[PDB]
Amino acid sequence: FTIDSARGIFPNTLAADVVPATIARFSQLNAEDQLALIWFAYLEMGKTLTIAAPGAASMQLAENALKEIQAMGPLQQTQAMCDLANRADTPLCRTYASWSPNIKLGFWYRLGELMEQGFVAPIPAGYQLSANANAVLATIQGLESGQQITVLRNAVVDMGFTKRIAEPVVPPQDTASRTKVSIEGVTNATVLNYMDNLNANDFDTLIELFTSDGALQPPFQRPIVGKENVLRFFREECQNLKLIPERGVTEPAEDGFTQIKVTGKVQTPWFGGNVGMNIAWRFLLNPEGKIFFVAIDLLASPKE
Amino acid sequence: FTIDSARGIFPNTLAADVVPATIARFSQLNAEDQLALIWFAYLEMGKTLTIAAPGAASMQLAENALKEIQAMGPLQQTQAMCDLANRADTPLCRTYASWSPNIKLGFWYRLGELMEQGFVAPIPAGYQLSANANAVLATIQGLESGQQITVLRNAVVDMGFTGKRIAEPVVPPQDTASRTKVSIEGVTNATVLNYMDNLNANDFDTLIELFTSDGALQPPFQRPIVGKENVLRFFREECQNLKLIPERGVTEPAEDGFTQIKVTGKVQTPWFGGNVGMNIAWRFLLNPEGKIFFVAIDLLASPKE
Amino acid sequence: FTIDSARGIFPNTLAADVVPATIARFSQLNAEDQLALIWFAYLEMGKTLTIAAPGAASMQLAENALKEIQAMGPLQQTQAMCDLANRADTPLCRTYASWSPNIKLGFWYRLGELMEQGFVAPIPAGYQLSANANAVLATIQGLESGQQITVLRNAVVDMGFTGKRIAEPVVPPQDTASRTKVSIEGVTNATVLNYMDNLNANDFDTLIELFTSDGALQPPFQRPIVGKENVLRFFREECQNLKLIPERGVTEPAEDGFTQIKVTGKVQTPWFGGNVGMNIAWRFLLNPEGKIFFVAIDLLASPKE
Amino acid sequence: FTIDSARGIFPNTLAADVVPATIARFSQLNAEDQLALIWFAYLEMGKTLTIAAPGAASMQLAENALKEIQAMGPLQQTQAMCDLANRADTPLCRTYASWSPNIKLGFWYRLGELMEQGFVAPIPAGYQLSANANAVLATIQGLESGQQITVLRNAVVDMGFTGKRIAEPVVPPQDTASRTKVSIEGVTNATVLNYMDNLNANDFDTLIELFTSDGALQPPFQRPIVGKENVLRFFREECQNLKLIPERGVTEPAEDGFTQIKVTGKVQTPWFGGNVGMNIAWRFLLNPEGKIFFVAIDLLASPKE
Amino acid sequence: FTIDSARGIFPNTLAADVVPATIARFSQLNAEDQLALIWFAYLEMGKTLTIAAPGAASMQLAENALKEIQAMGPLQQTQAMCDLANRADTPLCRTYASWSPNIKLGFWYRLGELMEQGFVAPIPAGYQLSANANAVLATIQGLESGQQITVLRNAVVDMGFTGKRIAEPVVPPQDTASRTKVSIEGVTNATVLNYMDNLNANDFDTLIELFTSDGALQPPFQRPIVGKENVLRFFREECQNLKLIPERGVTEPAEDGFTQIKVTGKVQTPWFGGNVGMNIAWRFLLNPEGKIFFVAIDLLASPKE
Amino acid sequence: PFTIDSARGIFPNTLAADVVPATIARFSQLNAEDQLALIWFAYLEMGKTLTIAAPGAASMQLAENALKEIQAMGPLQQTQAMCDLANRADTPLCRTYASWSPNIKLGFWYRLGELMEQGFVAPIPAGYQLSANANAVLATIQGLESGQQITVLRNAVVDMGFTGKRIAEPVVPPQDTASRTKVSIEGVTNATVLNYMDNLNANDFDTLIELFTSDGALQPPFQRPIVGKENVLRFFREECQNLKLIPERGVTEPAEDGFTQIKVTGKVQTPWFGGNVGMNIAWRFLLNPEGKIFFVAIDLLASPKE
Ligand SMILES: CC1=C(/C=C/C(C)=C/C=C/C(C)=C/C=C/C=C(C)/C=C/C=C(C)/C=C/C2=C(C)C(=O)CCC2(C)C)C(C)(C)C[C@H](O)C1
Ligand SMILES: CC1=C(/C=C/C(C)=C/C=C/C(C)=C/C=C/C=C(C)/C=C/C=C(C)/C=C/C2=C(C)C(=O)CCC2(C)C)C(C)(C)C[C@H](O)C1
Ligand SMILES: CC1=C(/C=C/C(C)=C/C=C/C(C)=C/C=C/C=C(C)/C=C/C=C(C)/C=C/C2=C(C)C(=O)CCC2(C)C)C(C)(C)C[C@H](O)C1
Ligand SMILES: CC1=C(/C=C/C(C)=C/C=C/C(C)=C/C=C/C=C(C)/C=C/C=C(C)/C=C/C2=C(C)C(=O)CCC2(C)C)C(C)(C)C[C@H](O)C1
Ligand SMILES: CC1=C(/C=C/C(C)=C/C=C/C(C)=C/C=C/C=C(C)/C=C/C=C(C)/C=C/C2=C(C)C(=O)CCC2(C)C)C(C)(C)C[C@H](O)C1
Repeated sequence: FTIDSARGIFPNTLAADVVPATIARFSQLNAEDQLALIWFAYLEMGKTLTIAAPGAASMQLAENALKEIQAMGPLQQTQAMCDLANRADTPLCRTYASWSPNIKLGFWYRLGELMEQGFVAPIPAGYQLSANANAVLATIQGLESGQQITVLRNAVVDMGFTKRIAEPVVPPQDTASRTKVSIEGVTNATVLNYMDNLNANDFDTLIELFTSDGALQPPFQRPIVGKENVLRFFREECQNLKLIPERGVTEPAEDGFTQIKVTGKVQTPWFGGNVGMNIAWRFLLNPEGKIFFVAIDLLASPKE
Repeated sequence: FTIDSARGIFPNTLAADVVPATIARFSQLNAEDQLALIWFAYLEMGKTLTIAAPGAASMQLAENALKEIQAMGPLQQTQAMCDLANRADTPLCRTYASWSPNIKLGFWYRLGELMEQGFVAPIPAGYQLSANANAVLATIQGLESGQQITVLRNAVVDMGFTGKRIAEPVVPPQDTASRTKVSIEGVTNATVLNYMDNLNANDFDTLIELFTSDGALQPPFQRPIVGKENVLRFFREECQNLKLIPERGVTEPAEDGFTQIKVTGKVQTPWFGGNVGMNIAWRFLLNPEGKIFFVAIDLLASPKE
Repeated sequence: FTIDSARGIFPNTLAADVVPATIARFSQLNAEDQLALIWFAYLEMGKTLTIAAPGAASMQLAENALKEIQAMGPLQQTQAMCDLANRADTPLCRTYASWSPNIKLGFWYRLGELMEQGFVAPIPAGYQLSANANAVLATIQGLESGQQITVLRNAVVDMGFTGKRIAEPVVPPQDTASRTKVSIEGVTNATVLNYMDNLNANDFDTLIELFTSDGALQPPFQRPIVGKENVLRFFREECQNLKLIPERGVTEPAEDGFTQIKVTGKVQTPWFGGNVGMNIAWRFLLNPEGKIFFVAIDLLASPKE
Repeated sequence: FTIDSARGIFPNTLAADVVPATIARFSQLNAEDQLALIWFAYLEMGKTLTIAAPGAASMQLAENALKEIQAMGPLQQTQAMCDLANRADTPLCRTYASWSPNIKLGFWYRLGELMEQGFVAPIPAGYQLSANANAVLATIQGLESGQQITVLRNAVVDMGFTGKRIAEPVVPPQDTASRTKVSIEGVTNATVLNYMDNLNANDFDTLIELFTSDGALQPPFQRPIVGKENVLRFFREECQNLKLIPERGVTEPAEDGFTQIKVTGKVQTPWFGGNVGMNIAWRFLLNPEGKIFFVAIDLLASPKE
Repeated sequence: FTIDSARGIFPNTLAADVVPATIARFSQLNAEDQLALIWFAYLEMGKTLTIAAPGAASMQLAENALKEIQAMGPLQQTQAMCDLANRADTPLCRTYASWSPNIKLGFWYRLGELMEQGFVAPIPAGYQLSANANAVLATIQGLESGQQITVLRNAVVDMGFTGKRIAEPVVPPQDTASRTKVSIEGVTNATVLNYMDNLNANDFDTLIELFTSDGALQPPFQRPIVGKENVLRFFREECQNLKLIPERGVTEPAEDGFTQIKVTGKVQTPWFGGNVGMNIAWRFLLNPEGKIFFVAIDLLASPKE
Repeated sequence: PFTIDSARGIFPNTLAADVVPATIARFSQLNAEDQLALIWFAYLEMGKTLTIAAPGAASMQLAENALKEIQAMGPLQQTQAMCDLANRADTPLCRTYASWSPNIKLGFWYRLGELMEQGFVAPIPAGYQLSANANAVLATIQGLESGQQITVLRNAVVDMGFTGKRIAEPVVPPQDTASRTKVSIEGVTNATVLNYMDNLNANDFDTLIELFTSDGALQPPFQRPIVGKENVLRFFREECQNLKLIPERGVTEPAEDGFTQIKVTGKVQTPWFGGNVGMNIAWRFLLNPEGKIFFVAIDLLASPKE
């Protein structure tokens, strides 16, 4: 049994690979078209969904970068934003690249407000997207909201130029206030402990469920391998999620292993209750019940 | 009054029609998926519920069939099990079809031990169910244990093709002085009470006399079994060593001086004993002399029923 | 390769097995609840979808049965419809059972008109369904129209007992110069394209030559139909005037130099024409010379498949 | 003017971004599904299109790597090929990663021959792709052949593990007297015509002189390659034996006395010769002396671009 | 913002300007060649697409003109049709010029039937088109059908010379309960959806209220029609019994808090029904209160747009 | 008998360059700013190999007030003024533009082009990109022979403005008799045809018009026939000065009613480009029994092989 081989459990699960396909089409585009396109998507999405403000901590970490850009003349400001999209090698891009995903998003959240207010150079008035860019935005607006926000997030995290800065780790939720999840057909203690500890931000307890060499595969990314690496991923990116699993199925695997698939919804704190993402979890447990591998899949539709 | 019309007494009774619904989904599947799915369901269920071993008599009746399969090579052992699931017409299927449900079940119990042990071709390692099959197993594992075992039982009895009728020996009735008696809140009707008590006693010759000559018994999700001869045969082949635990009932008049009675409670099958209580309703239509014209037995949709 | 093993090609295809599961729930119900339920579904569906009238030939084949029922009193008329739903053994059921599906459907279409007009005993006024029957109708009305009409068709086809075999006359094939041809993204395979084109042309004699002698066709939720004669009989009795509108497909090698091809698209039945598009997958297993060893036709679970 | 800003000249040009989108869907897949999928695409494409054999030089550079895999047992051979697809870090993957695209492609061409013959572990018999994998192949088979081969090329080139750069020997330029010359409707620009003519002649040393020191070339779906040294290296490692067939173009002024030129036509890769015509656009940005500051090459979305 | 500046929203949209280009080529031809060319295209197109007969009203408004031509000798009949094509100034041309397009088209439809029957002077026997005319017809026959019928429509509408204004009677709006509603991927905008639904319903009075007072509608290849009065007149004279089938769209902000929306899909004219689907783009420029300041309708160059 | 419109069909095998009106129709669909950008682009690219002849003093003076009013406006309004001409909007500038002869309109735009180059009139925004349709239209124009290129640009320019007050340059006095060269045409000794060529090459319009029947017509390339001596003479005087007609070969055939039809092919040079653009032309004459021109069509030919 290998991690890479474990990637193939439950092969009928239809993942929303329109998300990675759409990101790839986006990445082909001219940098100004990327910027205009996100700007457009945001303004038109923002009419029905309201994004949550970035936390105080994240705002503080982005503040110097946000001030340096605002101080520059209007062309330099547009050049700085193109450099991020083109993944150019500048000091700003290196700083952007060391940020955690929440800070990159908080940074762009704030540039968007300043562009609305007119204090940072906005997208030229009446600008028109290229043929390819219009098709890419057309595709995004046809996606359900959960897939829409995942496309926008991933385009934003990909900017910059490849020390690592993240927000402070929130202390785990006090035990007496923890609700527990219930899953039709799934009484497996490891899976239930997986949801409950993640909903409580109790990463130290969560990581103990994994084998030493175990792996976690977030949506559309390569598996993250080893307790050290998976715990880091928890701490930098998985605070304040809300996991709402609904049903599951349990099957034996090779070597006395067990494979469990659960489907349900997740809410990210950036949108709270206004975007429910349809998610599947695919677990491969070893004979003592440790997680050897868990994949998280953004589902292609609710009919899955 | 007709048997088919009598099927409609107490129409608010909510039967667990999810059981026959799942069986219909199961039957669509590819034969190897059926076998894999039951094998999977068995292994995952078997961690918390322990199935009773088949009786010596039943084991004996299944032995010639079990040895021919074990003797064949692994390619043809799995072909033989697919022929059963596909309900193909082979000599093994013809003989399998003549068996009573308990013998069909014992046959498969024994293949399960040999597959675990590695002496009969097992489900290929790391086999993955098709989309429809995974959903079907997801549904099964979401059921109450009582509904799970009924889905599996009916899926198993359903295998084979389409003659001789082979069943275990009929056990002698329980001695009279050793019989306990049921008590039912709201129900003193002697016929209903004699029906429960004699079935808990395996006294099928006394039970059958409660029925009118043309009367019918409708087991869960099946067509009515009509006539004393057919209903007795069903008693003798499938209703031994049940435990009927009725709890409450209600009594109402029907047309023509008939009386209809509904009783709800639990039943224990000897395959699982006290570890699976099925929630059951019995629906009686009694004629004016108290004879059973019709009795339906329902697997209930939930404990709230 | 066996036909039964070929049933498992493209196991990811999610068929709409809610259709057979809903049929199984329907079949548990009291006969009068079946009749009421269909009657209700018909009235509510008929507000937005209009059923095509049965053909002259079919109307004539059912006419004798239709006049005998109308001549009976209102009690016996309702008895006659219950016998059909209960699958009772009567002359009417024996005659109904020998009819082709289109003739059964036309038979009921005409009973529905007479019930509207008040000339055949209707569903009692203000009749209320049983708990299980309400749940079944709720489920049906929640399905896409393609699945709704399939449930109703199969519930209707399953009535009667269990005799010749009566079907309408075979319509002659479409004139060659008038035939359009389908186009399928990713599929230039001559056998697949000739399969679609000849069925849209009702050219069954050409269609059947595409099959291996022992080949099989598996209609939605049915067992495979095996052998050229059996598959040809099926074409001639049930597959006239369909409209096949395939859209895209994928082509893969199979064992032993065989080829498996999956096609997805829509089909239109003449009973509803363009008002109901069913989402269909075809699964072909072609042998090395390109003949159809097996073709399964799947009603898809949703438009996302 | 920046190279990155120059990427946006002629924004109406619709590139075939289904190619990078399809590659991204491919990259999500399980390693065995990627391999099975390409193997499937190959067998089905190879019935109508024949790929050219790898050159002697390339075959020799791949020689020891192919023997090591062939010497291993069947499980380890399949592990070795998974390691390449999973982009695992093994010495073989490091070796594969140092090869030029033509050598990587020759490596896989030869594994395909051995798998057909049965001398390298093949895709398991009757293997079935996963849901996502079936959809990805369906998409590939619906593309124009020019897009198919580009998807396949790019998926294989991306295997391995992200040093020393091994490539085939550089073929000396075509003798001057046998060189044909292109003609382009509406385009007399000397630089553009010299770009086509010298690339068709494999005269990379002359070609590179058309570029400014800081100029860039952007191959289909890649980031620009910047600087004469980098662009020359790309010519020498990947652009031998192409056939460029430009047809029409348009010339417009740009900022600062620059000139922007778009040309459309076809290209043939030596792997397929005249059997795959790719529809290509070239987008030139020339400085005032006629040097190429930027040239993008686009795979067009269809023949009407 | 001006109407003329708004004409440039979504400049990447490639309209089928081969249509106005071939009409311009047609307009150069000798009058008899125009008539022969249409006569030829009509006969050759009419083998696979059949035109809808003009309505009772339309036939009635053109009747007096059609009866005068039939009364003249064959020489003068041909002179009269030449006068129409040459845009000569005669009383017949003045009356033809006052007709709405549907009346002009119905007029020629009927001349086409009389010419076949031999009652109106036809295209001379064995006539051969001029060099330019043959090229023009070749171009037309190479166009997709949506573009063919548009070329023919516009050639016909352009004949005559050069108050009053005659059109058919206005069809009353479709009653509210029978109206279907369109759905557009990515477009929930109330104004865009109200635009489609009211036009598919012929509810021009509700439709026109969607426009700003100074707003404009630009039909395919025409100058924008400006002001509610002019746009309403256009709706009433030319846009009855269309069928709008929008499929997908994209929404972007414009200057001044405006919004621009592009939608692509198909339309059906009642002249050809479902046998010709034209590929259409709609381009909306909406002001902050959601009103249509500008809407352009484009015939698309191909299905790839 | 014979009508002007029927006479349009003589020598129907003549293949005219109908790509020219086809491209003009494609041009006219475009956004107004695209039309202006496109011509500007075509102009700069053509201007590397062909140089336009300067407008005459008279024409410049007639366009002078119009050009001064535009230069005085701000850059936003200058561009508005030019869009109004392309959009054929109704402004005083458009009404004045429309009353001008073709040569004055062309001189108007020649001069705006110089001021745009210099930066004194609002130029095409830097790095502007044409729309998809406009790019295809420019590609087509650059694929045409130069004779067809300049005809497309001429006609797009003449079409601008807004639908009598008719302004033209002064009429040049006819060439002195002793200085007139005469043409020679292989296969054509017809006195009317030869006098037609010789008098047009001499700007002797009063003599030319006497060659026509009273009801005769002249049909310039891609336009409707101009009918009647007064109308045809007006056309000569406003648009046909300083041409050079170089006929080469012809063919002579009888027509109905004792008429004669003659087709001549050759080249013509306009004074805007002189000898740097030869247009390939056919003339199609329908002559009555006394030798008068009932109808003469002038065709821009599709290629040199026609
Ligand atoms: C970039 C840009 C602009 C700014 C755009 C902005 C502000 C975009 C912001 C978008 C955001 C906030 C999107 C948020 C997305 C969040 C997502 C998709 C979170 C998903 C998390 C998932 C699904 C979690 C799954 C997990 C589960 C359930 C587990 O069990 C294990 C952990 C794991 C994380 C995998 C503007 C300024 C608008 C224009 C400018 O030109 C360019
Ligand atoms: C029964 C009843 C009543 C009457 C009900 C009526 C009139 C119901 C009528 C329903 C009908 C007309 C349903 C029509 C269904 C037709 C279907 C679903 C046809 C599907 C055909 C398919 C999917 C074709 C597939 C094929 C393809 C594409 C192939 O490639 C091979 C052939 C094959 C057939 C498999 C009333 C009178 C209303 C009340 C009464 O109490 C009881
Ligand atoms: C990977 C694998 C398998 C093997 C697969 C094989 C052998 C696939 C081979 C595919 C190949 C040979 C594809 C080749 C494609 C070549 C293309 C797309 C070349 C295009 C080049 C272009 C467009 C050139 C453009 C250029 C122009 C015109 C310029 O002006 C500048 C240079 C530039 C290169 C950009 C098998 C063994 C079958 C199964 C196994 O499980 C996995
Ligand atoms: C002329 C002639 C002959 C007769 C020719 C005939 C009868 C030809 C008839 C052709 C017809 C019926 C063509 C009809 C064309 C219809 C079209 C192209 C309608 C298209 C309308 C569209 C695209 C609607 C678009 C709209 C939408 C979608 C909106 O949202 C707003 C309104 C608007 C109308 C713009 C014959 C007799 C054959 C020979 C003789 O010598 C000469
Ligand atoms: C419009 C504009 C711009 C300016 C463009 C300019 C200056 C264009 C100028 C083009 C010119 C000078 C074109 C000239 C064309 C001349 C032609 C094609 C004349 C042909 C005459 C012929 C063929 C004569 C034929 C005749 C003969 C032979 C006869 O026998 C009888 C008389 C007749 C006239 C018919 C700029 C400023 C560049 C950009 C701005 O955005 C927009």
